[PDB]
Amino acid sequence: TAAEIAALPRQKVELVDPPFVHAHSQVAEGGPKVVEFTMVIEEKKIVIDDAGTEVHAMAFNGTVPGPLMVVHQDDYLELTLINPETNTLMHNIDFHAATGALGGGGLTEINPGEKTILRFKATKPGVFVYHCAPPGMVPWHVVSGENGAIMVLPREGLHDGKGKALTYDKIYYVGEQDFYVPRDENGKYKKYEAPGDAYEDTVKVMRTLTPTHVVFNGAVGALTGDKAMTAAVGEKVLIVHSQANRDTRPHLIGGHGDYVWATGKFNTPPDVDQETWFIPGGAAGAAFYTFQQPGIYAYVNHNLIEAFELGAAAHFKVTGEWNDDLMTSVLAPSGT
Amino acid sequence: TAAEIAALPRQKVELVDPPFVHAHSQVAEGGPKVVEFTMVIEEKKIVIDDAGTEVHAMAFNGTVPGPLMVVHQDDYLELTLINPETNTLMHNIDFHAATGALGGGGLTEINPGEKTILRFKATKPGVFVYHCAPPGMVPWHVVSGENGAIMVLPREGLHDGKGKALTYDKIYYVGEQDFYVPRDENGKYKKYEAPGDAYEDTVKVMRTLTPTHVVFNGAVGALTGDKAMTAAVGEKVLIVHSQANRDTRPHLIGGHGDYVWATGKFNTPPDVDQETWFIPGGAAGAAFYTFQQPGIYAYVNHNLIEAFELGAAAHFKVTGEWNDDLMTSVLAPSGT
Amino acid sequence: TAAEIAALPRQKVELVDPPFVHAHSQVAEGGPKVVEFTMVIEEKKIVIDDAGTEVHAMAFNGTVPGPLMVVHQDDYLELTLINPETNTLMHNIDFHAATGALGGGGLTEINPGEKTILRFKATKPGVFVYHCAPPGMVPWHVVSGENGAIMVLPREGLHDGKGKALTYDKIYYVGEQDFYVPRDENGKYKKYEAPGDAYEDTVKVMRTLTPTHVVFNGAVGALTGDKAMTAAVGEKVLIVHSQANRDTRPHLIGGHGDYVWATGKFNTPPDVDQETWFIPGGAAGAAFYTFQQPGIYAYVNHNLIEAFELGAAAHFKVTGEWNDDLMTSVLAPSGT
Ligand SMILES: [Cu+2]
Ligand SMILES: [Cu+2]
Ligand SMILES: [Cu+2]
Ligand SMILES: [Cu+2]
Ligand SMILES: [Cu+2]
Ligand SMILES: [Cu+2]
Repeated sequence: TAAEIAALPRQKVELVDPPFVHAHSQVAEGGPKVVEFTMVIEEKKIVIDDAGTEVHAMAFNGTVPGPLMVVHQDDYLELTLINPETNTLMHNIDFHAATGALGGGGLTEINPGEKTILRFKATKPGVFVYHCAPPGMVPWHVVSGENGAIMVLPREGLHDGKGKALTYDKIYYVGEQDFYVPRDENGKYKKYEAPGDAYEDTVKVMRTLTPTHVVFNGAVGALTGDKAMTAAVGEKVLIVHSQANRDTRPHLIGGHGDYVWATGKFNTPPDVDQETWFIPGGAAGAAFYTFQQPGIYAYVNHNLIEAFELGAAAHFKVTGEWNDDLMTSVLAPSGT
Repeated sequence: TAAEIAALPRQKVELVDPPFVHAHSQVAEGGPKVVEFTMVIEEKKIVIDDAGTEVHAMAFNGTVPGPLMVVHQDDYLELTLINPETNTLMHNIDFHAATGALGGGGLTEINPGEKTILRFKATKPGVFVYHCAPPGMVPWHVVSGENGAIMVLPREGLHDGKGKALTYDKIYYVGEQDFYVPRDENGKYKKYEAPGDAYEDTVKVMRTLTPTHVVFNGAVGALTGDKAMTAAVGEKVLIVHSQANRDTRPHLIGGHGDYVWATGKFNTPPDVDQETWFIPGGAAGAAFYTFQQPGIYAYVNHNLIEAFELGAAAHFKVTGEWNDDLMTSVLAPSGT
Repeated sequence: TAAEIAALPRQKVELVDPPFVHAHSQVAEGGPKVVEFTMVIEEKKIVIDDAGTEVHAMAFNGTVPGPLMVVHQDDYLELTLINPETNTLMHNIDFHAATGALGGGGLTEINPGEKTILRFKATKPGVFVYHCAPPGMVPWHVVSGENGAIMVLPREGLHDGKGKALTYDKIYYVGEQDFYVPRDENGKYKKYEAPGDAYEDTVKVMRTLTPTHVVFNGAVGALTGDKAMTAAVGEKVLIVHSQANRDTRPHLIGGHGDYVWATGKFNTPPDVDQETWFIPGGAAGAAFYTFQQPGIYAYVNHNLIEAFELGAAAHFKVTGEWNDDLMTSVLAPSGT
């Protein structure tokens, strides 16, 4: 508890752009420590589709979603947040993992040219959303990309229902984002000089509750082809997914969610053998799967219109040998 | 079972406008009893926002949502429903807690000037939605405010997964309502003389499946500022939330749902350590939380556009001493 | 595992139009077998409402949803899929129950005039969605009716949380479908000659994410009146529900879901005493209920606007004697 006791081991961590996850250990290597992270909020224009649609994003570390921070239950997460003097807005941060002052948002308001340091004890294990929440403009900052997630691993690592340890070989972080880009009378998306010039039009669109794009990792096709996530037959993978503003229903086409903490909380036992899971807006979830077959797999939001029309689909390229017991073409497409 | 056996202890209860809950005991004080409630349906105009938008509501006891009725498993809930002769429509009631005749709706159709008495055994423990369901106009009455909820507490009170008793100090009831108010060619909401004059326009809006307002307790800001819910550090609070027509994803900004019966049923173990929970349209849920930090907390539907743009946000004013172990500002917003 | 070992008992099954389920046994009668099914995809015009709205459906065995296939855990499902030479499009199939090649979709692309045979081991118990998924046109084929579901029963039948066997007397399959029919400037739905002529307009509607109709069994009122599902007081019924593209929240008006596998997976314990359950788009779920009272019951998607305005409501006609202990009208609607 005491302020003198918090002078515990400190550990500076360097973050790695979504979606790889910075280095960490699944089983806590020692006792509680103060884990240090630094993030800069960047207001910048990004292209969200193959047709050149520009968006004035508000991005932690320049990415959409912001990076995944990983700590263990009972460690203290100390974050240094910086708001560049070139930015035009005040920003703060709300960790769903934190207890108090609006997720930390009440203690972190910084205008262009300032920085602040917030520390909180990660008391609850699970994956949680974090995002900017400026008074009067909460929705707008969040739907501009300003959100991400953190993982508070139990000190002894992950397990299933009856305490059986679940260790993953790889971990990926998929941040799903809903964008509301305005259009002109000609149906062509609009461009603006500064973020603020877009506020009014953007809000008229937000109110319809219908996004124009729904993307993984900031852009349509951001995680496909050359940027496809990878694994091999036999590897245990954990996929952390988050949606700060609206619902999503992840589905691994060709596979399943062997263990899924749909609510993202590790003290709540995982659902098993899932085909499609549900993550409500404002939450993060995690699914663990062991690959059985090689090939490409499509990871999508199972509202297939959002997946294939709006932009919410990613690829997994898996290597290994085919298993004919699991599945096999008895008669390939042939004339009748 | 027998009709002669139902002549058990009777208990008349007086209801208290949402969202306080009428007096009751968590642990059933004795044996089964017949609990008596009386409600009047009021057709009246209400203002749902700060810009003066009028709605012809259909409100149980004059409120939106209607009051919370609390009983214990196996008690009989006897309700006297009255439809004032000044009303213009027939109304009935459908308790999701009841078994038979369409939730009781088939046995309770009353035109202006009538009353009826329905009794049912509360066989299943949990929170359940109730609402008017007149044949041919079900959606319309429900989205006009005519819904509320009841709680069927286990005879021995609430508990967590391993039978550990969970006793709350306070209980609040948040009814979330989606309104579909029509607009004229000028984008200005429309006013009508009688509820029926609005039916046609209202339906054209309902079909878009997009509400114009989503409010807690009948109006934008109904539960903020002076009307903020209260608690103190250390108090155990139960928040019952209900949505009779559409989905919501509650989130206590700055806190969590320590135990959440997302499905609202007490025989289904609660999820623990939740950041954001999901309640499907047509259901009620409950979250139990012990306050750890003082300050204001925002209770919202985590689709932040519905929260901050459409009207779905409430406040919690908590008193007590700040805990710097949980969270602390190491460096307040300062120049860089 | 071995190819020689797969020469096990074969069993040809004849499918029965939704929603009756082909004959089967709840407890696996022997050892693993190769269960054989045959389906033909039919491109045909269907009327989805009482106002004569035509849709160019893509239907397995001529129905919307396609039939329910039932097998046991570890059996092999061998499906012969045929694409009539009169059809105009290529079609394939994606079983959420299968592991590999995109649910089998990568191994089953067939143009008009072809057939193929795919086999997969049903390793995971639960209800799963299946649907066509042609590259470049996935959403469009699915929202045209091309989806259905299968059930992989545990070898020893269904049970609740503590292994207590749950045997059903009847089983019904409700497939919920969201349709996006285009309209002309006059608000009147449009008709087309061939499916392809509709593609462009249909997509403009899909992007709004708002269906024009949401129906059970292919049409508004498809399962009402003369086509009402039936049961009697005392019968245990299992209702399998599926939604391949969007969310639904089933509710049995007048009853409950005694045991509900909302996620549709049998190794994930069921939630009990449900009023309204949630099934995410891209998944199938199942609810078990024992009827207690006679009368009509409405089975609906609890977003009452989709239920009563868009078309998502079915009937259950139950016979037996009324139980006055559960519910009783103490004072019928009378003057005040
Ligand atoms: Cu911001
Ligand atoms: Cu939040
Ligand atoms: Cu009414
Ligand atoms: Cu209802
Ligand atoms: Cu097809
Ligand atoms: Cu699928």
